[PDB]
Amino acid sequence: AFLTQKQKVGELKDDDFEKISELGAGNGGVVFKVSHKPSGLVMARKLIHLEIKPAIRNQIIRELQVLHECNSPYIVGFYGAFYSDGEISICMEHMDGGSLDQVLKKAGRIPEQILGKVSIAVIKGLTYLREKHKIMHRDVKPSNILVNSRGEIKLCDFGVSGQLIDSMANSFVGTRSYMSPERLQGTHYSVQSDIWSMGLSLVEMAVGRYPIPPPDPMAIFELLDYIVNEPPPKLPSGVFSLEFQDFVNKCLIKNPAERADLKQLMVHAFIKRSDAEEVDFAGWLCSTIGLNQ
Amino acid sequence: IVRVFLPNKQRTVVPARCGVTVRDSLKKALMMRGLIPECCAVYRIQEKKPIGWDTDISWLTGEELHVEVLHNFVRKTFFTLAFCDFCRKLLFQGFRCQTCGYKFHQRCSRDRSSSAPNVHDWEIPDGQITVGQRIGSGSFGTVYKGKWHGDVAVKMLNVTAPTPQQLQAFKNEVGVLRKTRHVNILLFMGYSTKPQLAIVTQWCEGSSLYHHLHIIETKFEMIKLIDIARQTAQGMDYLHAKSIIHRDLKSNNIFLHEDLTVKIGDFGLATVKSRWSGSHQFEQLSGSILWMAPEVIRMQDKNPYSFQSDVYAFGIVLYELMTGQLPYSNINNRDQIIFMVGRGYLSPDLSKVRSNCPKAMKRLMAECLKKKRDERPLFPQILASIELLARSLPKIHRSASEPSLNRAGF
Amino acid sequence: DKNELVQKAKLAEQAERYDDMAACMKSVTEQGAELSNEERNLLSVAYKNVVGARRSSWRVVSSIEQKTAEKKQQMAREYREKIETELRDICNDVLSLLEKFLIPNASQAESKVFYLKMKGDYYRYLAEVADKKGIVDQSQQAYQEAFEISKKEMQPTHPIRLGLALNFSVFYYEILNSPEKACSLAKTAFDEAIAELDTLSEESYKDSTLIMQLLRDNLTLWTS
Amino acid sequence: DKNELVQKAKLAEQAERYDDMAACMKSVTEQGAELSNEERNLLSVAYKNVVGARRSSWRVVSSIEQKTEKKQQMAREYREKIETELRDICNDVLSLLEKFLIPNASQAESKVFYLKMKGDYYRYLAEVAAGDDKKGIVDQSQQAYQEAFEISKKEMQPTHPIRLGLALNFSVFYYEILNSPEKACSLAKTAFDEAIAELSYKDSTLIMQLLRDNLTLWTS
Ligand SMILES: CNS(=O)(=O)Nc1nccc(Cc2c(C)c3ccc(Oc4ncccn4)cc3oc2=O)c1F
Ligand SMILES: [Zn+2]
Ligand SMILES: [Zn+2]
Repeated sequence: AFLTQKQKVGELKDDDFEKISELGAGNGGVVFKVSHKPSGLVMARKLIHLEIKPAIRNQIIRELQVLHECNSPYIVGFYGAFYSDGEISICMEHMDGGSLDQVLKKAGRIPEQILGKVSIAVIKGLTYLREKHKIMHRDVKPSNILVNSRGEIKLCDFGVSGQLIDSMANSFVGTRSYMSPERLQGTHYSVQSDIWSMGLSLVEMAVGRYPIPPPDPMAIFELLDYIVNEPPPKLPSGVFSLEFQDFVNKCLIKNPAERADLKQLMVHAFIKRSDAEEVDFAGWLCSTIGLNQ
Repeated sequence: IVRVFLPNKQRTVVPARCGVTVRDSLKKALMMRGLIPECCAVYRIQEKKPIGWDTDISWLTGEELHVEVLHNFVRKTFFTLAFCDFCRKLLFQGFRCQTCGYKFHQRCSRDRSSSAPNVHDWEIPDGQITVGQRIGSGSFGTVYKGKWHGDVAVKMLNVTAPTPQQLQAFKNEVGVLRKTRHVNILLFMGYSTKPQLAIVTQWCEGSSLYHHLHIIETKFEMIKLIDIARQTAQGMDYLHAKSIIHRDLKSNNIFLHEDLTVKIGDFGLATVKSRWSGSHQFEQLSGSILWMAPEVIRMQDKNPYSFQSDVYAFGIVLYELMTGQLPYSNINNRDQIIFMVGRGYLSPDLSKVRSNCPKAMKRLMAECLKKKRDERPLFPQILASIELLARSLPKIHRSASEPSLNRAGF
Repeated sequence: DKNELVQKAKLAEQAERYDDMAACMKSVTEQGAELSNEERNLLSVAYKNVVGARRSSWRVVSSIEQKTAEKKQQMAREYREKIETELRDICNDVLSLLEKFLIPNASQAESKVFYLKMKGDYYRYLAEVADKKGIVDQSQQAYQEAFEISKKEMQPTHPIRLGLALNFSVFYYEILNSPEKACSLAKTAFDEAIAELDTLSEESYKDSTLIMQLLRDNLTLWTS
Repeated sequence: DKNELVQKAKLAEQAERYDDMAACMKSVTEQGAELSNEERNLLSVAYKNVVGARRSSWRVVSSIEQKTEKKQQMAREYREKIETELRDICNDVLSLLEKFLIPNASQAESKVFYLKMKGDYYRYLAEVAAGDDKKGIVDQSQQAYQEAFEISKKEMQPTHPIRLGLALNFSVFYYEILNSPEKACSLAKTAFDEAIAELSYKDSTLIMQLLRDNLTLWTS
């Protein structure tokens, strides 16, 4: 019903693009936007460079084409990537809202009435990734959630190449860490990690404050000491509904034994309560970003 | 059945019995790993609680265990630079292990004393500084190939408008650090501070050690793999005789030319680092995490560096130098490397080292990568044990042979 | 005579004065009598460092020749030969000592194994140094009957057997250049010692273990 | 030929047999020709090892000689065999020094080292010599150092390597032999602080640490 198409594009080379401006300054990669004369449509130019073995680099680019079959209105579509300039050019959809990293830095805070809608999209966008492609996001962070002024919110930057998962793991330094304790303690329990990486990410949206230094900056290593040594943080009450605490606290428990499965995360009343009440998202951003229609 | 792991995560199910200790039972699988049951440690968990070797299997049934490591001494009298390795004195006469190359004094395990050894402004102005092209990146900046009466380099950085008292220290950092005249170090023409702040260096052909050990992978033999441990420790002794911590020891910064001349750059800069977000010395973790000690990853001190944290950055360019891979190259993560390196749970596995690596080094590269800081040797000794077995290589250029007896009496 | 000559080596070993205890152990075994285990190994200990040092030197001396006109190249040639003459004579001293007195008076099995073990080892040093085929062959024989008598008496973890197996393996690769024969016997002696490594004598506990890890170091080097 | 002499030692320089080159450095200057730096360096390194090998052999057997009596008596004649070589080996240089080396010094750094070399070689004899010849040998190095030590100040840098090498040797002579630690510790600091005040570099710094390492021991 959404009618997504990417067949208009042709051959992609640097001489066929003319730059316009920069979307913003990211953490791991820096996001641009460019004009392509044949296609015409604006694109998101994510340039990350890895000085690696060309065979290893070539092994990854061919695997970047599996993004074609991971098509949905929940995950950002893939225009196409290619090797040139010595850098890897992961072109993506140009969505006018950047991500919800700018949104928090501009709007200051995000109300509970919005979190209910976005939690519906991601929990099914993740489900589109697992139950179909047998892989999960592994990078659930707010700045990897592209948004736009068309009333749509979507995910991006999951693990498309197990080689570039590690080939960039020593190039993605960053300063904020939402990784689960199970992914840091020394083993992998991927089935339950992405829930935590979403549970902590939403607290960064509800309150807008990075909770690893508890509310009621730390060194880049010191955050992980909190993450994998002492009990997890929890959302403030009062301005947030108590039944919303029934949702987040089930997504922010260390031990996966007490963690609720994804299926359990749709049998809850609150997740089926958020969609019961509607929210406008066309004029919501246009009244806080200055954009139109 | 009492399953036990091994170094390199290997698995063996030793038999479960009663009355006979783990030592000789485990020794079988242990000794194909070349591990005497007197030197290793095994763990029982009720994190990792060590247990010895005199334990009967009756209490150990159905338990998973790990195997982790924790000397035949001839006499000798040392006729060149030989530094003791139990109190790190200067050694002239004293023991030495036949195979593991580790020398020490019996005294430290009417007496004599020591003696002699067996001898053997000025800132680059703007305009003339020809700003180069796109060159690349790194941990804190970028190279720009300059064109002014020769070959030079230009850098950029991350502090834009510092306080006036910061900039005068910058005139003093160079004064401390422009005096580095050496053969292992490229010349420092100065810097350009009228434009965005820079640190001007030279430019070298070939490439670094990371390119030679992760891209082309033209792995050499010990005649060159110990020369490189020489012409890089020497360039890190002059750098520490006068107390300029490199604090940037990367296999990506050891730029050698023609495969003969070894050059080192991109170091210092405690004013550009230690960002003056106020007027403090708050340093930041910018770059990789392998060439960093546990306490430089931790940053749990205001200034956690040392000349030792330039030695834990030497083992990583040495544990890379022998195997040919890179350390921690199997963990598909970022924050997991940072947590364990900072914590002390995990350290690079020495099983992946080469099969022809000299055992004399196993007591050198393991020190340059120890978890603590009050143990790893300072840089003059690093140039000592690497001069020592740079020429003792023709003596040990063969296969093995039957060694001598004990000759040790206590 | 012997008692003093035992001490004169127990005083020239401690001070790394080898050539004294090379020329005083020769004088305690030409007494014509049997050797107990005490002065037994000191006789091997004495020469091993004496004969080894010039080999340890000739390896270093010849390598510089391998690190290179007509004048500079010549200068190593005379000096390396001067090592050869010094090394040839010291090798022949024990071989003459072994053949004339030691081997015929070898009363016990492992002693008979030991002195034969030296004989091949000693020709091996002449083999590496250096018609020339008689030297390499006689080492092979001296090893061959050394190994053959070794299989019978001693427990199969004895350092002398493994030391021979470790020794005899090196002769296969470094002269004949047949590592597959070397790999198998090194593997065979190593692998066989695994099963027989029951409770073991504390005296040989340290010495046998030191050998075995070297064997794997030969194997793990020989795998490539 | 001078090229042949310098080369022949260098082939045995790393061969771990040091008697052979020590036996050819004597022929280097028994002619009495002028000495450059490197050959003069090769001349020094030889006998320190040969004496050191003998001294290290001298040291250990003395411990057996100091261990105790039927067994211990074997050491004494064995011990006296060592110095008889050691005294002869050292006296070859002293004969060489007092015939072709010392009276042929030319430059500022030439005179200072040989005298310290002469003093230490006397000290090596002073390590073992006894009787009326004990103090006679010890005395002949008192001026040997003193002659050079006063030339070091006026002729060569505070950080020039020989002075630190001379000062370290001059200082150590006071404690172990002369039984005079106070003249030593108060003397190392003078040379210790002289170089650090106005502080080709590796040789310099190792003597520096030895100066501090000896000062700590001398204060123990
Ligand atoms: C940080 N956690 S981690 O799991 O250890 N590491 C990584 N996790 C995820 C990812 C990466 C790296 C990575 C990036 C940066 C990426 C960017 C765009 C992209 O294209 C695209 N197109 C459509 C939809 C969604 N993406 C695919 C991508 O695949 C990747 O693997 C980790 F390096
Ligand atoms: Zn010591
Ligand atoms: Zn050892």
